[PDB]
This record gives sequence, C-alpha cells and structure tokens, in this order.
Amino acid sequence: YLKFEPSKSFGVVVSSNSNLVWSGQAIVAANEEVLVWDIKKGELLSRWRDENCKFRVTAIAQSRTDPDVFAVGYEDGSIRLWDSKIATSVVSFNGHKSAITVLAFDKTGVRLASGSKDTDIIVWDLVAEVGQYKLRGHKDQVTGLYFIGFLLTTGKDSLIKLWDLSSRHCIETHVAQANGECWALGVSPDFTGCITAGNDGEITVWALDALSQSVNFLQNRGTLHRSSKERAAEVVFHPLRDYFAVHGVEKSVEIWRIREVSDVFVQHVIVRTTGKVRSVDWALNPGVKDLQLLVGGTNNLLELYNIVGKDYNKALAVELPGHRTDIRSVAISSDDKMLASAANGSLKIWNIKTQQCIRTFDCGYALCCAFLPGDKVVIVGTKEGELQLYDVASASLLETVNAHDGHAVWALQVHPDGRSVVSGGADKTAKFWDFLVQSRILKVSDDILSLRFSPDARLLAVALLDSTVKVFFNDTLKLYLNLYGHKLPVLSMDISYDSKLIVTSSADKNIRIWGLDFGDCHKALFGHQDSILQVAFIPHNSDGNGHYFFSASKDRTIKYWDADKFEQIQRIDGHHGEIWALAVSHSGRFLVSASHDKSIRVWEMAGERIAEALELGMTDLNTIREWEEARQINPNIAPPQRNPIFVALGNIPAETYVLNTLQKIKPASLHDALLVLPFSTIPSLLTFLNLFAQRELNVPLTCRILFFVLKTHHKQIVASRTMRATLEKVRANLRAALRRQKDEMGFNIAALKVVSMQLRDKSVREYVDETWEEKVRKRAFASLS
Amino acid sequence: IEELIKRRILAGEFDEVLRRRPDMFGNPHGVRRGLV
Amino acid sequence: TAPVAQRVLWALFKSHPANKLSSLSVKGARGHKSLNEVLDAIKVYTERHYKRIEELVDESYLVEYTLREMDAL
RNA sequence: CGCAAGGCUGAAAAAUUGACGGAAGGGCACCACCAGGGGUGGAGCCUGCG
RNA sequence: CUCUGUCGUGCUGAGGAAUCCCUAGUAAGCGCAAGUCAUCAGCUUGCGUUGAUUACGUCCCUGCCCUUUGUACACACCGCCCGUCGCUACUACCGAU
Repeated sequence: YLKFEPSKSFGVVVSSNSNLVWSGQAIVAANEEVLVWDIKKGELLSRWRDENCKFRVTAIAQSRTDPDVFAVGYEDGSIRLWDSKIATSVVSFNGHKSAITVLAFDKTGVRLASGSKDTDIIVWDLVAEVGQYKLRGHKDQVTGLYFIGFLLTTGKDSLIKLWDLSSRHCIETHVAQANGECWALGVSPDFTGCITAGNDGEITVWALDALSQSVNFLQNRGTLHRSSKERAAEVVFHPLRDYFAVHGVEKSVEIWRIREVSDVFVQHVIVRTTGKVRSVDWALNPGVKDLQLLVGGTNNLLELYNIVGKDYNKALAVELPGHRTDIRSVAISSDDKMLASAANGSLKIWNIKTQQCIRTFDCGYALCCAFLPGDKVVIVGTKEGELQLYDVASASLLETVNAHDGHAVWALQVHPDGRSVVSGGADKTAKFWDFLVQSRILKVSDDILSLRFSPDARLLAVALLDSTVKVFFNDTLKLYLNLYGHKLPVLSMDISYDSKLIVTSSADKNIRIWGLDFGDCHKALFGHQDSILQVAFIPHNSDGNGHYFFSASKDRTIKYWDADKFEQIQRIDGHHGEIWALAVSHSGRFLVSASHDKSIRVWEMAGERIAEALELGMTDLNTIREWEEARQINPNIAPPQRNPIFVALGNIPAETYVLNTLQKIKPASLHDALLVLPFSTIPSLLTFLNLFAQRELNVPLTCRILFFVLKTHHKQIVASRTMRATLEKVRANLRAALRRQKDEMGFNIAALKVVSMQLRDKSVREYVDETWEEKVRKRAFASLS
Repeated sequence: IEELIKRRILAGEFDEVLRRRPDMFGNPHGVRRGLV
Repeated sequence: TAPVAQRVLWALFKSHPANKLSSLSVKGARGHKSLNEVLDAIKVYTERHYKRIEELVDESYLVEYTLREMDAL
C-alpha cells in the first residue's frame, strides 16, 4: 500500500501570473515556487518552495533599502516574506479572503501594502507582525498600489483613490475612465506624476503635489493613447532615467520617453517580441550605457532586451529549461534514465536524474510521441496528419511519412516486441507501420481517439468517437468483442500486464474496468469531477501490485486506484492546470505527469451590568475633573489615561457609554434592573441623570428612570443629605431641558396652525356660481365581527 | 417500518390533522381586520 | 429622531415667514406629498410629541416636592 | 382472446423561495434548580425480559 | 382505631455507590370484593378507610419550545439583530479548442 510523493518538478520558467522582479538575476514565478535565474548563464540560482502551501504564487515585490528579503502574494490570500540569502519564509501573513494581486513596499521597508481581488487592501507592519489596519473603498478589485504617509491606489471600477494613513480614510477620489476600467498604474519615482492605463488603450496622466476646505491633490492634466487597443497589463517607470514602458498582454512593449501632455510624452521605441509578454520589468546593469528591459512572456520565456537611449536587439533569452507552449505527450525511456516531452512547436527530451534538458527538436504540432526500443529514435504523430521520426544520439530528423492526409494521429502505440508501430488517426482508418513500411490498415466506423495493445502481443483495442471500444485480435483483425456503456467518447485506455483487465477513461467523467474474458464491466466507478484524460497501469507485478492504475483528469487530479479491491488508494494533488499527459515507469517506481500548468512533475445580569457601567463612568468623571484642574493650573502635558475599553470604543464620553448601556435593555428589564440597583449605586445614577439633562439626550428615558428612582426611594432620599445638592442640580437641569423642548414644540404647532389656515385661505375657491356643492380624509378600518 | 418512515418524510405526506381557521364559514377569504 | 426634527423645524419656522411657507409652490406636490398633507402629518405628530412632554412636565414636579421635603428637614 | 410482455445492460434534483449557525429576549418542565418525601439497590421467593 | 390491665430490649437489627419517581384527598399504611372474548392467579382491576411534611417561587444549573416575518386599529413602548455560503442578473478577467 505504498503511496506517492512529489520528488521532482521542472520544465518551467515564468508562468502566466504577473510581476517579474530584477535584482543580474531575474526573479520570476513558477506556479507555487518562486524561482530565481541568472540571465547570463541559463542555470537557475534557486527555488523558493514551501511544504505547507500548495496554492499558486501571483505577486512578487522587492523590499527597498534591503534586498534579500521579498514579499510574495499567493492565490489563497497569503503573503510570505522570503530571503535570498537563505531560502526560508521568515513571516507569513494570512489576512485576505482571496487572491493577492498587487504588492507595494514603503520607502523605509517597514510597512507593506497588499491589495487583493477580494478588494481589500491591507497594510502590514514588519516589526510587530500584526495586521495594522484595513482600508476599505473600491467597488471591485485593486489593480494598482503605491506609497507616496499617503497611499495612492487604483481599482477596476476605474477609480484612483488617494488614501491617508495617519487617519485611515480616503482623502481624494477621481475617476480615470468614464465607461471603462483603469487597468494599470505607474508612478514617477519622484512622485511628480502618475499615469493610469485604461481599457481602450488610453493612458490618463495625473500630476501630484508634494481637511475642512476643498482638498485638491490629483489633477487630470491630460490623456494619452498608445498604439494597441488592448487591456494594458502594466506601466513601469525607470528608477533612474526618464523612460517608462507600457504593455498589455500582447507581443509589443511600448517604451515612451519623458522630455500639452502629448508634447511631454513621445514614444521612444516599440519592441516586438516573439511571444505574448505578461510582465515587463526594468533592469539597470552596472557599467553599461543602455536600458535592460526584461520581459517575461506568457509563452514560457524570459527575454532581456537592450534599448539604446538617444532600436531593440534580442540580447539575452532563457528558453532551454522549458517547453515554450504546452506539453501534450510524455514518453519515458526503457532504461528510465531520460524522457521525451512532445509539445506544440517542439520536442524536448530531459534527464530524470539531473532534471535538466538534453536535446531539442522542432516539430509542428505534437499529439503523440513514443520512442522505439533501444531508445535511439522517437516517433511523433502530429496534427497535420503526418508521422515524423527523430533520433536522440545524433539529434536529427530521419524520416517523415504522410500517414493520414490532414487528420491528426490521435494514437500511437509501439508493438511490445518492438518491430511495428500503429497510428490511429482523425480519419476512419488506423495504419500499421513495420520497420518504416506500411503493412496492414484497418478501416473502422469513426475517428479513432485512442488505441492500445496487449503486453503479451495478442489483442488490440481501439477506442472510437462513437463512445465505444473495439477489442480486436492482433494476428488477424477480427472483432473479438466490443465494449459499450459510455455516455461520452472514450479518451484513453490501459490494459493489464496479463491482459485480464482493461480500464477505459471517458469524457463522461468516469472510468470502466472490463475483464477481457467476455468483456463484462467489473465496476463502473465515478471518480473525477471532470472528463478523465488518461489512465495507465504499472507494468511490473514484481512488487506485488500490478493491478493498480493511475488516472489523470481535467480537474487537476491524478488518482491511484486498485482494480482488485476496486478502491482509490491515493489522491494526487499538486497540479494547477488540466493535466494532459502522464506516463509511468517501466520499473513503475516513479511516474511523470505533464499539465496545462506547463510543469511536468515526477512522483516517487442587567442590573449588575448597568451598575458596573455606572462605576466605570464614575471613575472616568473623576479622572476628567482632575485633568481639568491640571490643565487649568498649567498647559503642560497631562494625559487623562482613561480605560482601554473607552479608548477601544473610540474615546466616547462616559455619558454616551452609560446612556448606551441604559438604552440597550428592553423596558421591562429596565424596570427590574433599576429596582435591583442598590442605594450605594443610586447617587452615581443621579449624577449621570444630571449629566443627561444638562447635555439633553433621551429626555423621556432620563425622566422615566429618574421618577422611578425617586418613587422607589422616596424616604431614603428625604433622609439623606448629599442628595439635596445633586437633586437640586438635576432639578434645575431637567426643568430647563423640559421647558426648552416644550417651548420649541409649542412654537412648531402654533406655526403649523397659522400656515395651515393661510393655506386654506389660498385654497378656498375662485369662481362664484349657484352651485357651492363643490365645497376630508377617510380610512377603511375593517373589523371581523 | 423505518423505511416507511423515511419514504413518508422524504416524499413528505403526513396524516396529522391541520389547524383550520375557526371562522372559515363566515369569513372564507380570511381578510385582515385593520387598515384596508 | 423627533427632537432633532422638532429643533430643525423650529429653526425653519423662525427663519422663514408664514407667507412664504403658505405660498410654497413646488412642482412635486401631487397626492400624498402635497403641502396640505405634509403639513397635516407634521402637525399631528407634533401634537403627539407635545402631549408626551406636557405629561412629563406635570409628572416632573415630583422633584420640586422632594426638594421641598428635604428643605423641611 | 388481445394489449401490457424485447435488455447502451451486469447489486450496494430544486433555489430571486435553498443549506447551516451565533447573539439577545421570552415562555415552560418533579425527564430542571430549591425544600422535603418515597422506591429500587443488602437476605430469601418467583412472573417476565436478555 | 380507642380505652383498660400483665411483662420488659432478650440471631427473640430498615439496606452502599448510584439511579428513579413524587406537590392535596397527592405520598404512605390498611383491609374487603370481583376475575367481565385482549392481559391477569407467581397476579390483575376495583372499592372503602386513615391521611401528613415540604414547594407552590425562579429560569441561576440541565434542558425543551419560541420570538428577530406575518395574524387588528386606539392609548402606550420599541426602533434598521449578526455570520458562512448557495441561486439569479450583469460586468470585465484567465487560458486551451
């Protein structure tokens, strides 16, 4: 019951996620690991890879005033801080809900602003490891952040927001694009200007200067427009010279110069690249007179261009350690030392033990690859209908044969003896090539999606588009049987080492196990959330497990199954794209899995409540009156130092706090709580009622609990002494408040009577005739009995 | 018996007598006795 | 919010004379939001609030009674 | 008497109305608190249940 | 059961931890009668007699039910309860075919 573990992972330079950094090293993002290359020699320096995390990394930032510390933002919402000296994560920050997308650092590097796709921007302290605060604007996702202190951000709702940081609320907003979306932000390093790139190819230009009045900081000084009308991915400024680079996700990067805003900014140069660039970045090398623009493409490459300031040359490139588009097939050697990977545009064969590429060929499209025994030559069936043949040791192309006319070779299987190969195509036929010379063909009803042989070369099995499988005999091609019951067409199949089992992977999201004597389905087992691409048995039963098989599907999963006990024994995660191909070793000890990820991998009490609030307010009143006496003596520094509950509730007055704790309780509970209150607690309540009536708020509640206090303690008040003083104060204050409120409402009702009579006088009638029958609210009021 | 209970609960049909209005005769529409 | 509505209504009536508020003519005066029904609603709710505060004052003379008893002692 | 009575087959959804909670406030209870009382449980007999 | 006499503690010992039940003609004692198409003589069900202590409060503990929508209108009072997701509509993004 031996499981599988990730041991190796390779075949990848920069992913389609954003944010390349330069340091003469290029620090880019592979899927979950952030890896740093030399650009001069193609050997990577290091990889930063964490065992606790699996989510993909999508934002990189270099700290200023201290390189060899970096901030990476992942897909789950976490941030890690790495070192380039030692490849560990010193601190981790789990603050956001989803998908960190833009990082930013302070000038001093003690403060870190991270804006997500869940639209929160959270700023982080780097000496206390506490989430400082959470700035909250922005209808949808934030696409630009910068530290000006002050913060300047821009979001996908086309708003630039200028936030303060001493008082954590926004000072300014402006709307960059009227009906579009502001997509990128670029700040001048001296904070004089900011240009924001919008959806139409329009670049808006803003000038920056360096509360009760009209505050005006950002000014739309003009609009610019670039050449290509795409959603612009980034705007990067030169840290030293007067240039910037604007690019969308396309094959052009437009470098403009800093000398109307159209007179201020002119395009210096337009750089064409061989692939769609995802993120450009700037590089300045010590001792050169140039501009080292480092582009990182979506098509799996880094390019360093030299731009002459006062044309482009493809100066440096990193393409050897990765396939450039997308791996469609893998086929690993009989000696299991090297493997071949077949991608659209290329063949690249690799060593397992060193995980470094050895040979490279160019083909048009590469559906299916498999080498011939002796591992000297390889076979590739392409989309255009042909079968190409290459060889490893001399690294060349031997032969090419138009197998089918324009119909893609969907299946290639080498004979287990090793003298023939079979190509099943997108035409109806499936052809046999003996070595290569065409020996026998097989015409069948529909397009053959996948065919495989038997390990003892006895029976063949094609798998059509008609959602069916035809198992034939190998010697003469007579129909042995056919397997049915698939709702959607069969994508793959693999049959057992003794030919007593077939697994059959379909597009209806399940795999089937057939017995291959009588072809009875053993058990249809629904095991994947999407259409299962491929299946493979481990070939050797030397280890006692030959009836186990792997299945790889579009839901980013491999699954290790047991066909004897019909049970999933392991679930293999770790791929971030739809896994297209996989293969197992001939020893079966490891397997390779090649994805849409472009990374091929190798696997081995109410009254007591108001009473304590009364006491809190009483201590607050004593501290405030002592602070009044101190500030009356001298204007020296005197802190009141009130309760942390008050400075956490927000420096409210004790009157407001005790009013809220009297307001929260329902009226019957208020009656019971004031009844349960003792006469030691009564005088504090009477002082706070004096405070309410002085600073009038909830006068009916104040009078209600005051008359309840007097009526439930009338004898004790008229026997005590200090109640005379505080009750005289509350009498004067309450009588003034009641007389003020009553006189205001009396003036209101008298004025409403006067204006109502005047409006009646306006309304009465104009004409006079014989019929004064022209000169009332009515309600309905149903009642059941 | 347990499977009978599960079938009735799932495709829920219960034989409890239901609370009827006491004035279904004179007030069959069930109007509300307030503002109209 | 009755006290804050009564206070800014007091400021409104003390600022503008009665003839302006009677000859107030605004294009959005139709049905339930015309000037008659608006001033009627304001007047009747102010009548209720005034009745409440009058009951409160009459009940609030208890404090003068208690202070008179303590003056007697 | 006629139809029912021909096996892509081989046992283990709905939703603008839905899924699950939390906090506050009520009502009730010898399956709760409070005050007491009484069984059973110790010896022997035996119905019954396992 | 009440009253009156004769003798006087003498293998001639009122049930542990737990667990359950009980608030007025109730707990508990006592006998008499019947044997009703199921059950019940190793008992069942009636019937009379004698008849207390202690609660009769509170949601503090353990829970159970329910409000936060409706179901009526005056007085009067209250004053937008909170979270994690789904579903629907629209908007733009990502990358293979």
